Amino acid sequence: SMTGLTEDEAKEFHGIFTQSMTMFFGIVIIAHILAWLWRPWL
Amino acid sequence: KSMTGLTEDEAKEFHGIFTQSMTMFFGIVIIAHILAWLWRPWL
Amino acid sequence: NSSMTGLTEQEAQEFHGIFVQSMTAFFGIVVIAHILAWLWRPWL
Amino acid sequence: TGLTEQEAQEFHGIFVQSMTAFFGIVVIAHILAWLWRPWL
Amino acid sequence: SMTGLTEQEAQEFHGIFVQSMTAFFGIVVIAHILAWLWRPWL
Amino acid sequence: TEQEAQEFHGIFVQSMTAFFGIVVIAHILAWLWRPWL
Amino acid sequence: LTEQEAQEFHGIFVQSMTAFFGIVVIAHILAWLWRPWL
Amino acid sequence: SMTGLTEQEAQEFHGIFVQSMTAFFGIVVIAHILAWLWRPWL
Amino acid sequence: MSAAITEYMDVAQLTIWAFWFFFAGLIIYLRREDKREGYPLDSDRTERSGGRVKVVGFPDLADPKTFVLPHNAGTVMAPRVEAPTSINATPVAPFPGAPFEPNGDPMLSGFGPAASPDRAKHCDLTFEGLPKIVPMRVATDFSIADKDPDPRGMTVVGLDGEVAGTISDIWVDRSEPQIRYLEVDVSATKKKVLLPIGFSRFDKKAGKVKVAAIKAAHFANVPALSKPDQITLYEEDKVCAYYAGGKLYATAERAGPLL
Amino acid sequence: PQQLYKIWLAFDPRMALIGLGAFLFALALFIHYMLLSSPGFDWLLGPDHAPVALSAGMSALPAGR
Amino acid sequence: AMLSFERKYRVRGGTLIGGDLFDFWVGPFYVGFFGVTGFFFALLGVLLIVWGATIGPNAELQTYNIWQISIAPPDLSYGLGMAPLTEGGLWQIITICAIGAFVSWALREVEICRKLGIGFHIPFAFAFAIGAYLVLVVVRPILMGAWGHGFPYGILSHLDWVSNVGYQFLHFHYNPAHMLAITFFFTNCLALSMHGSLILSVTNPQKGEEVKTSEHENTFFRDIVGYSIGALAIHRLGLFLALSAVFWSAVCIVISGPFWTRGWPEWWNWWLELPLW
Amino acid sequence: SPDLWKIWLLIDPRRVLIAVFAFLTILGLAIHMILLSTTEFNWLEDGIP
Amino acid sequence: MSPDLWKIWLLIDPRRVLIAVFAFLTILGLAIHMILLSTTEFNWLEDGIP
Amino acid sequence: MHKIWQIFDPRRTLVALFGFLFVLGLLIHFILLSSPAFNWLSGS
Amino acid sequence: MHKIWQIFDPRRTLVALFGFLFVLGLLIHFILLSSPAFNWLSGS
Amino acid sequence: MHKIWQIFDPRRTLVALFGFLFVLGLLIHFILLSSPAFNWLSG
Amino acid sequence: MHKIWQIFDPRRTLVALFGFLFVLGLLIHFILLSSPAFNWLSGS
Amino acid sequence: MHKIWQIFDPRRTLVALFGFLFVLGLLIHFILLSSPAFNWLSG
Ligand code: BCL
Ligand code: BCL
Ligand code: BCL
Ligand code: BCL
Ligand SMILES: CC[C@H]1c2cc3[nH]c4c(c3C)C(=O)[C@H](C(=O)OC)c4c3nc(cc4[nH]c(cc(n2)[C@@H]1C)c(C(C)=O)c4C)[C@@H](C)[C@@H]3CCC(=O)OC/C=C(\C)CCC[C@H](C)CCC[C@H](C)CCCC(C)C
Ligand SMILES: [Ca+2]
Ligand SMILES: [Ca+2]
Repeated sequence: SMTGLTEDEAKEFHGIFTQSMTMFFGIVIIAHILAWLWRPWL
Repeated sequence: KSMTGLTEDEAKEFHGIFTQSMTMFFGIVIIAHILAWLWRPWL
Repeated sequence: NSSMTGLTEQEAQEFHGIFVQSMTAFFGIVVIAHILAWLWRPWL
Repeated sequence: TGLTEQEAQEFHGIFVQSMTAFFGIVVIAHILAWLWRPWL
Repeated sequence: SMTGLTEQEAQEFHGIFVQSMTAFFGIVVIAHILAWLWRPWL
Repeated sequence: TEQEAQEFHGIFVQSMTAFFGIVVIAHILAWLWRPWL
Repeated sequence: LTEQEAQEFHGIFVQSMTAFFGIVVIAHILAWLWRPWL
Repeated sequence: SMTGLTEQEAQEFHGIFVQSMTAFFGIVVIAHILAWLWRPWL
Repeated sequence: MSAAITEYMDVAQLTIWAFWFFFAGLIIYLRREDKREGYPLDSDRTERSGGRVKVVGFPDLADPKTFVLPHNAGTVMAPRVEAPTSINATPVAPFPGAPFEPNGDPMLSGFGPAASPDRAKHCDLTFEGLPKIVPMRVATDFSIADKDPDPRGMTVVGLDGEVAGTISDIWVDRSEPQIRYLEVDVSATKKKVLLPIGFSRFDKKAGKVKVAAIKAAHFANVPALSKPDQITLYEEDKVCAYYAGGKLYATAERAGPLL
Repeated sequence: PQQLYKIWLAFDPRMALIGLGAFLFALALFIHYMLLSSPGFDWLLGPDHAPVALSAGMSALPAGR
Repeated sequence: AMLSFERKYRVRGGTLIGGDLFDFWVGPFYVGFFGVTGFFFALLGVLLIVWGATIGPNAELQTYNIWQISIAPPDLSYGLGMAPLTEGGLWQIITICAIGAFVSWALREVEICRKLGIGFHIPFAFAFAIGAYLVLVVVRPILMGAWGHGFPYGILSHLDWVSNVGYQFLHFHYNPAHMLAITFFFTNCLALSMHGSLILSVTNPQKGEEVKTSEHENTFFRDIVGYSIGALAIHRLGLFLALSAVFWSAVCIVISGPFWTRGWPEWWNWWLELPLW
Repeated sequence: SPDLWKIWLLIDPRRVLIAVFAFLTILGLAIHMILLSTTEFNWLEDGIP
Repeated sequence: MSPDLWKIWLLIDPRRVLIAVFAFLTILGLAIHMILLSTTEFNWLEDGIP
Repeated sequence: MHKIWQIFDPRRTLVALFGFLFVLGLLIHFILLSSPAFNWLSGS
Repeated sequence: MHKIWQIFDPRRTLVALFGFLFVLGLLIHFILLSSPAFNWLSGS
Repeated sequence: MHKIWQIFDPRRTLVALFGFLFVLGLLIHFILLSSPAFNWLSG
Repeated sequence: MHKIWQIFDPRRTLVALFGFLFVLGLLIHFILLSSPAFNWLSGS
Repeated sequence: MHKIWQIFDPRRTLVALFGFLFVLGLLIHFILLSSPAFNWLSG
């Protein structure tokens, strides 16, 4: 609206954003479980 | 008429080139790291 | 309109051909120089 | 600020729910931290 | 066509440029042969 | 004009050659003073 | 420049140059007599 | 021609200059003779 | 709570890194503020691309900022669009980065040092709405300081020391009392022209005004006013630019070089 | 030189005399100062300048690398 | 490249040396003859600094850490003669290149302002900083007697040089020209802060208000301190303070050693030995 | 919040992308450097293997 | 993983992101090489081997 | 209280709040690091 | 892969590439000259 | 390879090339003068 | 080879050439003075 | 050759040459004073 974006475009932008965050927060979990296997910190 | 001026059939072509041009670079990186592991492993 | 830079397809293919030929000559010279340098004294 | 009364309704409605989700995450993290090493 | 030169003028300039550069490289080759005969660096 | 672009070479090249000759004379005398190579 | 007055300046420029060089050469000869450097 | 000095004014001024400089240089050379007599620098 | 975070890091190192981050942000902000006048740039890259690629560099431009002018003079946006113009010159050589030649008669050409934009066609105003720069014939409450020459009746001489007229009136500034212009009554066309103070030297011994910008015969082409009691921002700029052009175009020896 | 009087047709004598006088005075001051600095030609020390001799193993300046 | 209103001002002529040989623009820059000379002086100076870092003080203390790279002047036993390249002649060559580059920059500015038709205040002001550098590396070493009195070229080492030179006089705060220069520097900083604050306050008023006029600028400082200096006079004063600071700093450094070889507090004894007290 | 997507109606979606990319890159660099600063997690001078 | 991701080139222009990524990759490569050259273990020039 | 947004700009408030929360979290993590009893990157 | 020249201007790309390559060559030579192992002016 | 002069203009290119060649020659000579094994001014 | 002296001004070229030669001569003389085996003033 | 004054201003050439010669002489005297074998300001 203010930023020149309609509602129907905002909905699918939100969907794609969520689907990208899912993969980004999925790969980090693998990285952190490998790091814990390597050298635990807690 | 989006905020870049690229038509619907132009962003598709740019993406199609971009994915391959990045995959080959990553493959070269993978080969270089496989060779570097056999030289002086760090973990 | 025209292309984002103003070059047509043929005018951007002639440049690509000359560019890749120059790059290939450069890389061949570099490869020969590195082979000679390794024959001089290795680093790994 | 050039906002109508009804425009200032759903914004608050979303704002409170987002804040309370953040607070729930904070509470879980703090309970786990106390289970790790208490500070009192 | 950004340099304000046509094909013919570019070719005419390039001929003299390449001839001068070749004449400049010959002297360098001779000087390096003499310097190698003076005190080899390899 | 045509009377400078193609003619003024005839004096420029002669002056350059005359300068190089004096340079060579100086270098020969310097070598006879103290060789470096 | 006009041939009537273009080397008339050169005519006295040459003489001034020669006069400047004569005393320079005399000074250098005296300096070599005082303490040779080569 | 540039500085607006008539061919007589310049020729008049040059004589005064070339006589005053003569007197100045005579004074200077006398001073240098005395100074060399005092303590030679060569 | 101590001064050593780890075996190597301490507090005074984290503080300097935080300062560097803040400084990078501040530099980006300042460079974005710098780009409110004259962008996007005019280059060959834009025109070759058929007006498609716009050259702004990094960072890009900011959202428009509004100035409101007093006495209902209007509103001006800090980043705005302006109409591309056709210059009065012709390139010396076709390669990029080459200079231009001031086609025509250089003084009356509007190019080079004798160039100016087109400002608003209204007079600058005071806090009460009066015109700001006016002659002393209407600012009667003004006066010349004591023990000072009072340059009325002084002869004005040109670049070559030839008289080109006499001073007739003095234009002052109501808000800040100082002299902004001199009025010269040219004795070659029976006209009156303005002369900025920045281009005149006061020879108070013999009572003269020296104008080293243009010669005596050039005082006949100075741009004129619309009304004899006030001036606008457009005309002031035109008058100043005409004199500024003489710093390069006055004589044949002023284009250079020394050797 | 024969016709040197033409040199005053290009340079204004009124400025030339000022410049020459100023330059000559500056040169004289510089040369006097240079002599005053030198250890051989320093007349302010007096005609009867006798520096102090060192009778024993003494040195006016400390040693330095 | 060009601003949207710049093409009107790219005119031919106004050069000092060169004429039409080097009269062109390279990107946004104007080069000219002095542009070529200055650029290549700077390039050779940079390359020699990098080579001096490559050689290092030794083969063991050589390092590419930017804080620790230092190129040092010769020994005091060489006097004013020319030192070997590895023992301090590289410093002398780099000093010559730096002087050439600075002078070329100033002359290029003179050419630019001749082209634009404006005054010559900017190169004139730059000449003061150039003169301060020249006093640092040319005048003081000649008066003292050796090139070894110059400072080393390094980011952290020239601070060590400043500290040791300062402590050669046991208390450098008591240097009077030093006090004058410091007063000018602090006053310049204060005046700059006030000029910026006032211009921004007038140009960016309270919300829902129009741009302020010239009377407000004078009224503000007449109501704070009882006097206002004006729009042109504030720039006059800023230039005056900024140049006086540098002039008095050059005076303060050129009298330390050449004209005074004792502690700086002792210099004040003339005041304490007056017969009044 | 099930109607959170309207946050894209007020903030332009072509700036959050750049901001998050730069923020994630800088955060990753900072965490890698903090780990390198320690003597327990430094993988370049740990002495293994 | 979001097949319509190609729409991302309608938001940000490709040319400036290409310039940015090329500069960033060059800087990162130089930094990593210098960091490795700054350590005793991985300095392949001063290791002495072979 | 749903009239508070008639005074404060929602966008400005959200941006400032996110920045403030991020800086506060960073500060608290660093303070915990500086305490030898809570430094988790050392031994135990 | 010849349509890249319809996005980038060849002249600016060429000047930037040549500058980067020249600087890189100088940098590598200086890095090699700073180590006694590979210094060919005194080590060879 | 003769259309390069339709991309680069001779007037600026030749100036830059000559300047860089001169600076490179000076750098190589200075590097040699600083290496005792190749200094030719030691007798 | 001579097709240069048409828009390449000889008058402007001579000044630059003389300056270049003078600077080069000064540099070479000072470099010779920096070496003890060729310094013709201090020696002998 | 003698037409060199057709392509050069005689006045400016003299003004520049005199300063050049003065600076050159000053430099040579400075160099001679800095060599203890040729310094004449002793004894
Ligand atoms: C200390 C123990 C391990 C180690 C433990 C971890 C752990 C735990 C993590 C990493 C992660 C990373 N490590 Mg590691 N890592 C080690 C040593 C290294 C060394 C080295 C010189 O030895 C290098 C070069 C790296 C490099 C990396 C990066 C690949 C990655 C962080 C980049 C980032 O945050 O992007 C963020 C910036 C962006 C802009 C991403 C945005 C994504 C967008 C949507 C996609 C566009 C492309 C984007 C620009 C790049 C995508 C790359 C992917 C995010 C991977 N690590 C040591 C050996 N490392 C992190 C990771 O795996 O991230 C997935 C992570 O969680
Ligand atoms: C223990 C040491 C002593 C002390 C010993 C000294 C010594 C020794 C010196 C000073 C000097 C100064 N001291 Mg002190 N000083 C002390 C304490 C102080 C204190 C304080 C708060 O206590 C202050 C405020 C000062 C302040 C000052 C200034 C008056 C002065 C430095 C400014 C200057 O000279 O500008 C001069 C500016 C320049 C030289 C800039 C030149 C730059 C030119 C233009 C070259 C271009 C730069 C670059 C190449 C361009 C390209 C760069 C990038 C590629 C773009 N001192 C202590 C007590 N001080 C210095 C001085 O007076 O020098 C004249 C000086 O030598
Ligand atoms: C010291 C004991 C524990 C520890 C004790 C705690 C405690 C207690 C807390 C954290 C919290 C956090 N810790 Mg921890 N943490 C430790 C060590 C680490 C290390 C490390 C290098 O070892 C890292 C990278 C982190 C990182 C984090 C973040 C995930 C989180 C801070 C969020 C924030 O700042 O919001 C600021 C960001 C915004 C406001 C963004 C703006 C709005 C956004 C869009 C909405 C979401 C906000 C934020 C992103 C929520 C993230 C939650 C996710 C589920 C990760 N911790 C050690 C091991 N940590 C906090 C937390 O859980 O927050 C949720 C918290 O309360
Ligand atoms: C171990 C150290 C070895 C050594 C081992 C190597 C190895 C291995 C290599 C070099 C290479 C180079 N070395 Mg080495 N080198 C040594 C000592 C030297 C000495 C010396 C004083 O002793 C000199 C002068 C050099 C000089 C050089 C350069 C010729 C070259 C870097 C090219 C460049 O920067 O292009 C940058 C500039 C450009 C790319 C732009 C200019 C090119 C033109 C204008 C563009 C068109 C391209 C054209 C069609 C084809 C290429 C032509 C190029 C001129 C080659 N080396 C010692 C003996 N050297 C590299 C090389 O061979 O390059 C070919 C290389 O791989
Ligand atoms: C005199 C009043 C103040 C002043 C004025 C001033 N400075 C100026 C100007 C003016 C009016 C310009 O017009 C000019 C300019 O272009 O500004 C943008 C400039 C300038 N002042 C600069 C810097 C500068 N000014 C300083 C000071 C001051 N400048 C004074 C306080 C300082 C200080 C205090 O340190 C610095 C660092 C430049 C940004 C610029 C001049 C740029 C220039 O000359 O460029 C040509 C040279 C090069 C590009 C490369 C030189 C090559 C050398 C080999 C470099 C190294 C030399 C050095 C001796 C060795 C290393 C030293 C170590 C300490 C690291
Ligand atoms: Ca390891
Ligand atoms: Ca190895």
